[PDB]
Amino acid sequence: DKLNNLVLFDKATYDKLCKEVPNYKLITPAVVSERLKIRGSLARAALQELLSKGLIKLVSKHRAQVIYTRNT
Amino acid sequence: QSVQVFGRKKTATAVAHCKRGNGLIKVNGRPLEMIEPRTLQYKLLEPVLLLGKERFAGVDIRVRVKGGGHVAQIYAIRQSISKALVAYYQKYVDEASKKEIKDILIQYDRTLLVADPRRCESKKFGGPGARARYQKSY
Amino acid sequence: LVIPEKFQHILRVLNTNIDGRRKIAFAITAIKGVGRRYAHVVLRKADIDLTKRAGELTEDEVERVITIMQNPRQYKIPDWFLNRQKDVKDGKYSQVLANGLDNKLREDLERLKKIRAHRGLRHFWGLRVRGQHTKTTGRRGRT
Amino acid sequence: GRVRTKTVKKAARVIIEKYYTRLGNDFHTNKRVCEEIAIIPSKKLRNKIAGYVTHLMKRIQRGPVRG
Amino acid sequence: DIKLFGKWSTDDVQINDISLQDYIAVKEKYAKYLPHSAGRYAAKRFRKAQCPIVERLTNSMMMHGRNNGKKLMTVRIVKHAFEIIHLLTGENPLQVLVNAIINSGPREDSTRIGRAGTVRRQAVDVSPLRRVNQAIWLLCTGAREAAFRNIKTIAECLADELINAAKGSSNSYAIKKKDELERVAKSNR
Amino acid sequence: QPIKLARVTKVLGRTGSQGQCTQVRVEFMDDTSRSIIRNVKGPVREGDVLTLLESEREARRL
Amino acid sequence: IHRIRITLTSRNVKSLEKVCADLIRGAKEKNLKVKGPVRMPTKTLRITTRKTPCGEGSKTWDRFQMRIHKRLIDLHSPSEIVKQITSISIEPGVEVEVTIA
Amino acid sequence: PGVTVKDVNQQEFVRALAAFLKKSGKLKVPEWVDTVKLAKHKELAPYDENWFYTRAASTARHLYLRGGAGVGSMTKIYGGRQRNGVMPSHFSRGSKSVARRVLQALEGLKMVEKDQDGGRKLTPQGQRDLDRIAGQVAAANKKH
RNA sequence: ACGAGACUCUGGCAUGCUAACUAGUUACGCGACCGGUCGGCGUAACUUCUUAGAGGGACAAGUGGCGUUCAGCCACCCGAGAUUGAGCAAUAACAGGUCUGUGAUGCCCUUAGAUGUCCGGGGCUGCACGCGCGCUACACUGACUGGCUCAGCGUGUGCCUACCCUACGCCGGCAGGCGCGGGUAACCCGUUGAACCCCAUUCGUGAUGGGGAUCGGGGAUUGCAAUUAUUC
Repeated sequence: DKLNNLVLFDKATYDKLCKEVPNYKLITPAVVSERLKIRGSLARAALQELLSKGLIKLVSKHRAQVIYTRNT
Repeated sequence: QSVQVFGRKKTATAVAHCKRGNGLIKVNGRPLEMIEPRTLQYKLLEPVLLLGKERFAGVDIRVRVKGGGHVAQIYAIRQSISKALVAYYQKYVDEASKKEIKDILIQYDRTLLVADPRRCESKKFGGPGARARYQKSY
Repeated sequence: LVIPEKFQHILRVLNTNIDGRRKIAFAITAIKGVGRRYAHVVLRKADIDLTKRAGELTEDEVERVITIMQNPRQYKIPDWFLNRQKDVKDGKYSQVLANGLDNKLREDLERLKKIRAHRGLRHFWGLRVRGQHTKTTGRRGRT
Repeated sequence: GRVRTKTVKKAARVIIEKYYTRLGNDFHTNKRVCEEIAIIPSKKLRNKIAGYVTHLMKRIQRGPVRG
Repeated sequence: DIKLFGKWSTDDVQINDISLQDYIAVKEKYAKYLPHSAGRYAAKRFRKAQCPIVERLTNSMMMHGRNNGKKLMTVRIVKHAFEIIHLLTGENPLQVLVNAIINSGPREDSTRIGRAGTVRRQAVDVSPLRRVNQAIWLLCTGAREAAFRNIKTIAECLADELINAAKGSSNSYAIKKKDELERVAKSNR
Repeated sequence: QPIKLARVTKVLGRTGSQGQCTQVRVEFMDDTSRSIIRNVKGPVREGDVLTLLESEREARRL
Repeated sequence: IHRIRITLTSRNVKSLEKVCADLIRGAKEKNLKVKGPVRMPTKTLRITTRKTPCGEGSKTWDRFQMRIHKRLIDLHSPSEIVKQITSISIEPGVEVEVTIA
Repeated sequence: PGVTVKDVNQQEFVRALAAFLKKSGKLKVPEWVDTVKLAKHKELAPYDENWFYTRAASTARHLYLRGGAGVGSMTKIYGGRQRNGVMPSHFSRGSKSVARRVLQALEGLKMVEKDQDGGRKLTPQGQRDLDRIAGQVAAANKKH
């Protein structure tokens, strides 16, 4: 049907992400995009920023299948 | 020095020439474990992980692959490698080592020493596919 | 870092309200001339940040887009790439994207309607003039 | 789907009924003697006939055969 | 090595069926690493039976015709979500897998009897092979429908579907439709 | 509704409307003194084990 | 020069092979360096057609097939010997030619 | 014991080739990059803005693999199935104009040289540069 | 006895044999890499993968069981193969189709106010619904940037047969151009650099970028003519 998702930085995007997003045991672009209801582009940008910081562990990378696990 | 035992899979084929050397193996004038799909690398790597690297540390094998189809090109590399080692050992060194390697691989996989009998059946007329016929009018 | 000012969800190009929830280079496809590879070409020659989000696009960038797309002579893009190459009435090769006139250019059958050609008659009946078989098929659009 | 036609059966019966002494129990020898003492216009037919001849030799050793 | 994918332990497999293990068993030397050895198993009755379970279940991924014969995608899609499952669960991508299938396969079905029976059916025992094959299809169909017009992608529906099947939850399409068919059969006993 | 196992001893035949059931004799392990006749659905074998949900139910014989 | 080739093109394998064996034996009898029978890849022409004269019935396509075969033999010899060995009562239905390098 | 030209991931090897070339910056680009369709199967405009560099690196790699690849070989390397919509598709050759521009761009830059059999081959200096790149990228993660 | 089977063709095996400088191992600056991959060369060993010839090979043959212990069937050792796929295909018939293949045709209609090649001028590319043989499609099972590594069957420059498949240099988005053009063949196309995928921006759950299916405008090569743009 229709799914209206925000496509810009907002209050919800950055919050509950520094701890509570890696606080889960299973993190993927699908998991984050479902449990935050945000577009995968900004989610992947945040994930790349965090990986450049080096606090999450990558298992697989792809344009449609990326796998993350907690590293903090 | 040379056994050129070849190996077949569909219409594709692979020839593994075996010689006395450093023990390192080359395929298509290339090292072993960097094939682009990286999906069936262990499938062709099975001989090393089965018979041990020491059995593969006394023979230099250059493998050339030719035949249509990329999945047909693979599945003959490992059979050619196993057959090349078997032929080289039987021709040159002795029987017992080749006997042990062939017994171990066969107890693991029968396909590593014998070729595939499967081949593409012809297509008979009256239909779009090989066995299938056109849609009847009722 | 992010832009908290000027933030608008609408990019007004022809006094129109386009959906901003879509990313850039794809949301602007709604215009009758900008879209598909046309939009890609205009944004590639605009030399802007195509990796940014549509929300982070600034007024200056849409103004640059309007300036580049108003003038096909801004970057010497040949006439054949445009849809109005070899225009009717007068030989015209520039670009003007605007509502209320583009549909009249679309209404180019009336000129040939006045010439009562076989194409004109076929256009009169609303049939596919390119030789498509209309024997009994074509049940859509008539209920 | 390995039933033998009456050609193979009858030829084997005739060969066994005339040339018992020459043939044995190993198919690879029955085929050779059969192709020696008979005109069999096909290798496959000779193989089938010799196989049934070997089967008939395995049959007779355990007792006389009706045919 | 001898482990599946070089990471999955081969020695901590459990019998867990006492005498049904002969049709669900990965403990022998034939248990190879990459589940891709072409389609020579569907050439004779029960020559599929000796095949390890991982191989047949990754084979059963390719449906709908659009992705027919894409065994590379199937092996990648199983390797993914295997490297996930145990991770999220913790046991052994294998042991969990056998438990999940055993829990997702029906054990009693309804069949019509007689030369002209057209009113009632009768309850019948289900053979190992039939239930396992059906269960694998159910699991694959549940993965497909969780990846059809849904926020979840491939190589991920299988992981949570298998986790639910091992858990015995009604979330998975497999066991829920198993229960529906079981209720139909129970009303048809 | 207990579940028990019984070893197949003789595959009696194939029945069914279009044919989907294998009628087979199974000897119980824990008794070995009683055997029953069951029509199992799906490809079955000789000497294997079968999981019955009801031990008091038998299908038609012959 | 010592660069002579002979070309035998035909349809049947038996007659062509008998001719090739006869020619190779004859050229072996005289002390000649002769290259053996080189077998060019046989070409088969496939013609799937209508069986019925008028279109009616079922679509039965006759797969008419013609296979043709070619043998090339090189040999270093005086050309007079080549001519004298060519006319050795060759088989009917085989086309034999002499080619110079 | 030496270094192999192809012992690296060909994808990452060609990416290293592209990075090396764009660091060099020698290979030029033509004026138009928006006129050519660039592929008879393409649906949009290419989304690289730098595809000339990758094209040149890949074509140099291909000429290293084998020579003689003239005007008639490049067009069929990327040419392929062309969607005609409802019609069953067919093979279409690549655009000849851009392929010819690529052939002219790779030429005259001390890497591609003429050969007796036609087409062109790789000058040994370019081969030495690629071998050095391969050795460095092998020592980066494959020799540690 | 015919039909079935046998049989002809085709493939699963040939390190046994006859063998080529058109396709090719193994062979030293020449073209190069801190002892190693590189279709640019030439004679050597003379055939293993390459082509096609003689053969040989598989026979329910060897074991276990079932079987009126028969004809056979079901498993296993071995083996390339333990049911490869087609061609042909009988009595006797259908008022089946074909008088629009017949210069195979009978008998009525013919015998020029014709029932043909002549302008091709003239049409099934005409439309108010349903039956009748496929593809695109419904996507996060994939459209999608390209990194790519690989086919098989074969027609192919003309004793009235003008119509031929494709490389050097340049131009142009496209149809093509000019000099010799590579083709009596596995030498030429071509180590047929084709389909998906191992990755590279978007879509991150969609009516849109897929569905371009319906209307604008620009070009060439055989066409006396392409209007009802049939052709790219």
